[PDB]
Amino acid sequence: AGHRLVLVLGDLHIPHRCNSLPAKFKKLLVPGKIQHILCTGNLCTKESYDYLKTLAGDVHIVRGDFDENLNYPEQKVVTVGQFKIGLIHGHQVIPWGDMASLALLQRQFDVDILISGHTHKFEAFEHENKFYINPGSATGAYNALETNIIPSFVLMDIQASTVVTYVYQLIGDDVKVERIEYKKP
Amino acid sequence: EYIRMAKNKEFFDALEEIAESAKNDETLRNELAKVLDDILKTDPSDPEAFRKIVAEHQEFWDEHDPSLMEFNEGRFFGKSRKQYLKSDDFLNSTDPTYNFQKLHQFAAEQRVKLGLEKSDTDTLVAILKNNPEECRAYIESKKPGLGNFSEGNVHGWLKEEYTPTIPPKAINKSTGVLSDEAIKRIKEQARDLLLL
Repeated sequence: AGHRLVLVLGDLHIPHRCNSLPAKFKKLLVPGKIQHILCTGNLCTKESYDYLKTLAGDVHIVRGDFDENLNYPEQKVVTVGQFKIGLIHGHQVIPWGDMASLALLQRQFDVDILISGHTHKFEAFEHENKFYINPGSATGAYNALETNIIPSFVLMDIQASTVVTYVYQLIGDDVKVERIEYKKP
Repeated sequence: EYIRMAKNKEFFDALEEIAESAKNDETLRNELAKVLDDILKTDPSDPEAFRKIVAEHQEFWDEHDPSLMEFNEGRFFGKSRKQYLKSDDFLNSTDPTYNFQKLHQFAAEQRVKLGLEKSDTDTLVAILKNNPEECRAYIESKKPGLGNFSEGNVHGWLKEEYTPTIPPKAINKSTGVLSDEAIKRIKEQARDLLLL
């Protein structure tokens, strides 16, 4: 009641780096709960896109550097509740995940929350009154620098002036969940 | 049936009794709440702190039963009263059935039970609907109603955890404080209250 659930994921790299999502993520990602999906891109094909549509009707997605679909936008700004949320894959920033670069983009887009991908390393942190999310790779695909990556994604629970961010990570045999909270100053 | 000289079982039974009286008496409910809260913040693994906290509520214990804090400091022989209150013959840590862990656990169960008595139907049903881990987290959500169950305030109370589901449910694994058996009995009480 009042809350909105936003799935944040990306960098699946299916099928050229992974054949699928981990069995445990598949099993837990059920339909009829998520309201919006913000995808950082590199799902890579339509097969993954049609899968996301099974999870929620409203799917938003930006272009990753390996995406087959050239129709996805570079970036996207979307308003959910009281939050303006920016979305960009993140290969455009050099060096990858740089805080000065991400900061510049937040101010460029004018967003409360900035979601980006590309590093395959999950992030959630407040910096200078604004919030920054990287869901990581939901498939744990290798990046340009590394294999041995932890599969992960994020669910935001948005209500009023407050966003509760849950990070799901497959570590050993369990999906561990962490909860971080962010209030709009 | 046994032969134990210390007051371990006495305080356990006394707390049982004081709780029955408190079901009517509101002033006593609040006094007993404070007492139990003070026991729960204390580390049972630290025998000195635990003897001290039980010891400092002497006014409260004397009101119910003067025999709890009784020590017959006769002549110049035997132990001193100061020395008695810091010793095993007052309250012993290696008791086979009512050690300080067991009393700390018992006090946790009594604190939830104390606040359950006057709580509303929605609360009692939440106790019934939730599994043990969800239940522990639900008790934390109702603070101070069912006690101050939270990190810092109850010793051994764990950080809340979240189930890997969409969305996550809050859960708490503090079995060392509120055991699965305690929760089962808390549930039994909630049922009895709904049958009144």
